[PDB]
Formats: sequence, structure tokens, C-alpha cells
Amino acid sequence: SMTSHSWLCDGRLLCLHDPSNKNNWKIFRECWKQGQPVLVSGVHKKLKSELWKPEAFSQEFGDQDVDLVNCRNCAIISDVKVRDFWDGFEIICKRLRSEDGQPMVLKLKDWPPGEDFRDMMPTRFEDLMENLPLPEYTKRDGRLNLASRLPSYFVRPDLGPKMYNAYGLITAEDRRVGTTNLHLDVSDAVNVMVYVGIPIGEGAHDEEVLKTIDEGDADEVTKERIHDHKEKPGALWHIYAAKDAEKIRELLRKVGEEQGQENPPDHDPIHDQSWYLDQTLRKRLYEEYGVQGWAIVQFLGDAVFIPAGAPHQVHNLYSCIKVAEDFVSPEHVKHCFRLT
Ligand SMILES: CCOC(=O)Cc1ccncc1
Ligand SMILES: [Cl-]
Ligand SMILES: [Cl-]
Ligand SMILES: [Cl-]
Ligand SMILES: [Cl-]
Ligand SMILES: [Mn+2]
Repeated sequence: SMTSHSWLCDGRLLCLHDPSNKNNWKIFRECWKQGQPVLVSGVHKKLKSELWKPEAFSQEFGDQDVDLVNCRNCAIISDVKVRDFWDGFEIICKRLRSEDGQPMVLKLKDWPPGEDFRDMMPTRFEDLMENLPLPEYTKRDGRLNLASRLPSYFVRPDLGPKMYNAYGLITAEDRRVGTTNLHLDVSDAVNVMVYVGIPIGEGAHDEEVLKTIDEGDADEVTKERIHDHKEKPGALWHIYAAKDAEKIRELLRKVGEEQGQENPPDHDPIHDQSWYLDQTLRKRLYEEYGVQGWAIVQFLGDAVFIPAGAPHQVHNLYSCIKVAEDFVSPEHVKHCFRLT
């Protein structure tokens, strides 16, 4: 039977089932006020699927100059063509190779650049903005989005949306690496999975994906979406409540010291965006500091709602195209205020 919602993370995470249900706000706002993330499934079924394919981006934009990042060592690949990224997205035999002769796991940096998404891609902009869930919160002019309404005493988000394009991590060693390291954002955001690319040539990398989800602390109900419904898993997230950010900084200062980093006692390891919490670090955070997070697997068409101030990290399981919009809900406006 169709139902309005269900729960993940053993009851701790709301999952809304119909992205365009006009009554979603009634269920959403109780969980959101408590500082929880929220998942909304099914957004892919609302979009024009031909606008969100890797081959389209390569054909239309391939001659643009860009920088890439090597996810394994954070090295910058400077001034290459955007087609050099897109043509290796799924076909492993086309990827740029490291000195060791292995295909690299790459992230496309700052593309489209700054605020240029709407000017560069007007049809994609319209397709995304008209199908975002919780539109009173997420649309630029929604009634519960304060972004356009606040004075300079508040940090205002840039005009969006922003795209996050990166290959999947592959090996046992890659399990300890981020696509994106732990950080936080002073505005709320909604992040939509618009495409998942499951590669070929090295096609059988499915068993290491199960061990990553299992060791990532994914709940038993999340594991059923793979084995029973055959949905495409894109990325593993860890999100932490905004109230736990300082305890996380204390853990990362202690580990920085143990590893022989030489850091002033007040430096900010979350703002530095230099850490990925692997299985060892997530267990130490729980045991030593009493902090529990949310382990979320984002499938094709899932929208992840990230509360302002909440630390989060992302580990792509397969190649992903994600598009995110920032907003300022009244529930979390304190996080962007510039005083006390
Ligand atoms: C969108 C998921 O893909 C990422 O790169 C992670 C990302 C998500 C949230 N904040 C920054 C980056
Ligand atoms: Cl809060
Ligand atoms: Cl477009
Ligand atoms: Cl709404
Ligand atoms: Cl990062
Ligand atoms: Mn973020």
C-alpha cells in the first residue's frame, strides 16, 4: 500500500514518500524543529530524466576549462576540460590514470562556477526548482524561506543551486576516504540525488559497496531497500546534530595531537574540512564523547534535508550527480546570526 511516510535510523529519521504531497509540512515541521535531518524519496520520478545524464553534460559543456580533485590524496588536477571528467563517469577504461596506472577517483570542483547555474543551465534550473519538496521552505521566494527577508546581521546564502559531481570510491582502502570531508553550513540545505552511474569494465564492485554500508552503521530497514526493492544507492552520509559540533571539535583536536599535528588549542577542525570520520573515529565519538549521528544511504531521487549548523560528511558508493539548494528556515535562523 501507498503510505505518507516511514522511519529509518530505528525511528530517528523521518522518510516522506510523496515529494508533492501538500500535507508533508504537518509531519516535517515537528522533526525539523528538533534539529533532525529528513529524507524525501521519489524526486527522480518528477524530473525530466534526459536533462540529468552524464553524456548530455559532456556534449553541451565539454569544452569548458575546470579543475578536478583526486579524492584519494586531495591533489588538484589543474586546467583540464570538463569532458575529461564526464567521459570517465561510468566507463572506467576512459578515466585519467594516476602514476601507479590505476584509474583515479575524481571530483569535479566548483562547476558550474559560483552562482552561474541558472545562466548556464536555464532548463535544468526550472526542472529542479519546480519539483523540490517542502516548497514553502525550499523555493527562493517561499513563505518559510527567510533568505530574501533578512538584514546584514545574518549571513545570507549565495544564489544556487550548486552541483556536486564525483566518481564512486572503489577499494577496501577507499572505505576510510571522504568524497567530502566533515564540515558544516550556516544555512539549511536540500540535496537531491538526480543520477547514479553504476560503472562497467570493472563491473562487479558490488560486494565492497555492501561492506561499506554495513561498516558505515546503516540500519536493517535501509539494507532492505537494496535486497528487496532493487533501488540504486548513490552515497553514504553521516550527519550530526548542531548541538554536538563542539564535542566533535574536542575529539578531532585530541586525534590531531596524537597524530603529531601541531595546532593551537582553539583551531577549528570542522571549518578546516580536513577530516573524514571512519569506523574507528565514529566509534570513539560514541564511546568517549557520548555523541550519536545519523548514517543515511541516499538512493536515486532521495532529497536529504541538512539542518543549519549540523556537521556532515559524504562518501559516494557509485558515481553521483547531486544538486542542492540553500534556504533559511525560521526554526534554524539563530545559526546564521552574526552576534552573541
Ligand atoms: C551533495 C553530496 O555530495 C557531496 O559532495 C557532498 C556535499 C554534500 C553536502 N555538503 C557538501 C558536499
Ligand atoms: Cl538548531
Ligand atoms: Cl539547461
Ligand atoms: Cl511546504
Ligand atoms: Cl572535502
Ligand atoms: Mn555541506
